[PDB]
Amino acid sequence: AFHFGPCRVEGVVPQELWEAFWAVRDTLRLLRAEVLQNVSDAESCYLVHQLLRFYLDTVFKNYHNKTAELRTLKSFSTLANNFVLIVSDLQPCQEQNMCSSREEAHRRFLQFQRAFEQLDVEAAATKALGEIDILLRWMQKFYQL
Ligand code: NI
Repeated sequence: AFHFGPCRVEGVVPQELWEAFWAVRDTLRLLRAEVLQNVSDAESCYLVHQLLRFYLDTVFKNYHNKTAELRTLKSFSTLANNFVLIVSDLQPCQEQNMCSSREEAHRRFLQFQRAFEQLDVEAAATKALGEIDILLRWMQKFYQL
């Protein structure tokens, strides 16, 4: 399962995320891999939750081309569904006050958001979708057998 600090996420595994991403990518830095690499185990619950919420609330919404044809919409939907299933475990860990969010952690999310907001939002959304490989390579560090 995934172990994002104290939060165990059981509904989704990396193989599912990767196969969903490659389908999305096939239809198509804000995230600094070096920054994500040094995020503590403890901080991971907050930061994964914040980033996946941002994808679900801002990125997919602002990516116009997801409705170009039904197969494309289905591919995007599969990927978003995987993110929702992860957040459905992380949200309760936050609302039971399980996940730390030190000032440093909020500032790492703000670094991402500042970069995203430099661009026109449709271009930003397109770029952020392309960077899901960065996100998933980081997230899978928290996946154990
Ligand atoms: Ni906090």
